[PDB]
Amino acid sequence: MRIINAEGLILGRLASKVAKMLLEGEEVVIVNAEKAVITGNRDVIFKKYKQRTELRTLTNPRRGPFYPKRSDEIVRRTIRGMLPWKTDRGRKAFKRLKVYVGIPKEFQGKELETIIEAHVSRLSRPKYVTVGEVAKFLGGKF
Amino acid sequence: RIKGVVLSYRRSKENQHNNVMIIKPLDVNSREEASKLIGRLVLWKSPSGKILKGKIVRVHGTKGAVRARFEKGLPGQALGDYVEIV
Amino acid sequence: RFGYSFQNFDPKRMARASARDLRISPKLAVEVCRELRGMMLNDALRYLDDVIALKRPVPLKRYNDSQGHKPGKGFGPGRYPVKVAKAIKKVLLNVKNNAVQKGLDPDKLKIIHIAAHKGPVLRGWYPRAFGRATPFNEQTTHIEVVVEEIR
Amino acid sequence: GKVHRPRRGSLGFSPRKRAKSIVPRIRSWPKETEVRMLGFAGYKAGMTHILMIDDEPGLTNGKEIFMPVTIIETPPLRVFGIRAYRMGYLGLETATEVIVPDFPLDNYPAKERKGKPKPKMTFYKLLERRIATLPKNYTQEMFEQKLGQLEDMIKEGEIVDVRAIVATQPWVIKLKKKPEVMEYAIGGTSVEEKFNYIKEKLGKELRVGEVLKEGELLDVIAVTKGKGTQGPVKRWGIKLRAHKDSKGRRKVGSIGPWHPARVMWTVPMAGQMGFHHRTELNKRLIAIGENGKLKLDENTEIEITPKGGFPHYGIVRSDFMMIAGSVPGAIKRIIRVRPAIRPPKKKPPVQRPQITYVSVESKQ
RNA sequence: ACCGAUAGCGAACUAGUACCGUGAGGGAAAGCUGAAAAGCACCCCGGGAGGGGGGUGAAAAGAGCCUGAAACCGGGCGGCGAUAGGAGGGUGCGGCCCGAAAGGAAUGAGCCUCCCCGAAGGAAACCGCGGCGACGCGGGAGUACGAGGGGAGGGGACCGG
RNA sequence: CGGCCGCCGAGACCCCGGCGCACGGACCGAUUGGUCCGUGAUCGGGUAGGCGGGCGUGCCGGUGGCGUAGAAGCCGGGCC
RNA sequence: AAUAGGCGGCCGUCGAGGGCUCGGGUAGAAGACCCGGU
Repeated sequence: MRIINAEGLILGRLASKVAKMLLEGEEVVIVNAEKAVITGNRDVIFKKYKQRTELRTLTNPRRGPFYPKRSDEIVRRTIRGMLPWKTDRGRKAFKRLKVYVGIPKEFQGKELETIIEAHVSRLSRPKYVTVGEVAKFLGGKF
Repeated sequence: RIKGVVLSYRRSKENQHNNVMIIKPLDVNSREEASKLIGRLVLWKSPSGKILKGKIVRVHGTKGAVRARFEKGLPGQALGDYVEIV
Repeated sequence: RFGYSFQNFDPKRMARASARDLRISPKLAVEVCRELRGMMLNDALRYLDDVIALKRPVPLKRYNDSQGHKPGKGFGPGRYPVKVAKAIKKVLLNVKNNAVQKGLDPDKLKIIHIAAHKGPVLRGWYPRAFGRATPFNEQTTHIEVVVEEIR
Repeated sequence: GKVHRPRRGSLGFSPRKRAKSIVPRIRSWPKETEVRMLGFAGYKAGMTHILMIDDEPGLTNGKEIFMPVTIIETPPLRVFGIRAYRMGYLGLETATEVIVPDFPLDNYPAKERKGKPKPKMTFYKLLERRIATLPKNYTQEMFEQKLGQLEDMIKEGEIVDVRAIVATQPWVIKLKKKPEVMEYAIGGTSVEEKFNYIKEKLGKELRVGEVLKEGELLDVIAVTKGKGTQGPVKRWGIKLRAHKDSKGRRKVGSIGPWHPARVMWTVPMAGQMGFHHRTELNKRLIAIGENGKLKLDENTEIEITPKGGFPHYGIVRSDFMMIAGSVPGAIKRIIRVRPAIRPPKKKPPVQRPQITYVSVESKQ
């Protein structure tokens, strides 16, 4: 298995590579989901995520899009968006993913990898908002 | 004897060729290193133990992938499975 | 109907019986046979007695439309086909006699094969509104059974 | 919009399904500093009325007013377990729990039926009617060793909360024999003090007088009375159709428009009515009795049970509470009470008011 | 050189019959045991209808009778089977199962090893040089490889379907 | 936005083997037929429609046969 | 709740724990649910 520290990584650029790995057949664990960043404007990012949360089926709430509001679930769904979710291969690939916030007691003392292609040093300016802040705005637990 | 992973078939966006597979050898990450494997055999072991045999004929892309031609095409459950070169 | 659907019948170890043109429900006959299959002869006879006395529901797995459930586990639709139980009980007594005559211990007889089929239909009509005559038919049932002395 | 009216019924109580368990659950607890058990349980006895001098703010302050009351009988609870909670990834998790070993029962109302002596009940015999699988060969030494381990974990600091597991005693009031098991939170800000409180009360009896304060507000939790399947007119209060309607009158007119091409979940429909889990807030505690009697002026005490007994209920024999108003549930229903989780800014003083009359006339 | 029981006259037969309409008038369906009834004696069970033994017959062809298809229904067997989406199929292969005959095959199958030629096409290591760079140019070299076409050895039962 | 460098991608284009068609040629079979050779980058989708060959069914005149050592018919399977 | 959860107890590698049957409703269209059963 491979463990990735999502501290200071671009959400989309981390998710793309993680999904490619899941398809290739590696076990992946993202350990610091809340610390990932999203570039852009705070107000527009919050509005987009609030609208996503508000999406629902009028006829029955038990079937509408259950878009996430936690940091780990946000990362999980972002990765799921880049997989053939409607195919058995894609489902099996997505089943090989675990996302946690903070370093759980079972992962201390291990080698935490990093994605060079998705580090925040690439950005010209640090105009980004963290997934933790997005979750706090949405009203998630953490 | 080298180790590899099956990536996919040789395909367009909506067209698939069932006799050619894309293989990623373990520690080959360039055309220069992948070109040394042309002509070698690729073996895929079925769950029941049957062996399917192909040959490397060309390099694919520039990241070290290769093309393998199989007389009997792989079943598609080999996608993401692990094959053995020679 | 005379022939049986059993392949390897052995006259030395097995006995058989049947009933033809029974005027009962083929659907309920099939349902009861499904439950009787694989049981010992005495157990099957007691099963039929309980069904006739209404002490034990028969579950329905194929023909169970608009059928209420019953108390206990496994229910689920169930009912009490008294007429089917009576006819099948008579057939089971007949096969028991056949085995006894052949000289097989009645306490070791296991129902190895039991089946029900739809036989000839007796046609009838009933009057309805607007000067229309409509089918009103009886569906008959064939029953076949062969038991084996287990060891 | 042409004519507008508020929707029929509330969507905040859906699904309107049968309650999961007949024993009510409590999802939230009041935040308090006093180290005491937060709530109590009892059995519904009945309703009466009293006349008292009002004390809460309003126009009718200091005046004699009529107030209905619900009497609920509250035999003492047996504190027999302690449970510890740690913090998990997604929420609280049960670290461990420990219960006292079997002991003789000294409040079972045994009667010397001819033949054989008194039965000589003991605990773990009334409890097996609910648990059905209790510890075997359980002794005080191992019980104390388990309690010590729990205390050691508390000291280490992995225990974030502690709760007390209690059981009712219906056999005392001769209502039934099967007990009911619940767990209650404790007030305070120190887990060690809460644990010490529970430990001191382990295996003992606890009474309403030792936990609840007369004159304070409470929240009542119970399962309402069952009504079975009911039509939309009674379930959601829809309007009856016109009297010329030849396809019925107690049904909804249209169950939706052409688009969306589906029946919405918000359209009133028939279904289960009653036997729902409900909570009512801000019920005042008027008085707490003892042994079926109420002391009014320290010179005259009256028996709360009306003449002829409560309808569909026996005679109150143990401690009881007099709650102001109505409570959900049927007669003999198990009802739980907790200190008010949402009291108003201005509330009545915490003390028994001045009662001038208590209705003990026949209620049947 | 007509049809062969939904055909041929409406009628191969108790057919202009049964039956429909007050009437004028309208008008069907329905052939076949066996060479010979030799058409099942006797026994057990069942209220009976029938069932099981045992007989007859070249063959039950058993009167519900020549042959006995399809649709439908019951059982047995092989495969799938309660987290999965497309008109129920197409291309490729992998599980599990059947494989006596008519297909190949002990005059040798799947399979393993070795040698030769080879169309269109076609690398890389290594070395020299050009470009800010992705990279490219010359030698390696039209080499390795390449559809397919041939030869030799090993093993001994599967390949096709 | 102005340019550049690699790679991937069709039944298109190139090569190998095979089929048919169009045209011309040489042979044999006693009626419309058969074999082979040569050319095709300048032949190979197809609705209405036109033309050629072939498969299958009942009966008749001939010819050669099969069948109670098992015809027609019917269920499953092998080969062309 | 497909990451398809935590905890104490009881049993298995004869057997805990149940269902039907019995007397009644804090329940009820069938099911289900609750109290009692020497």
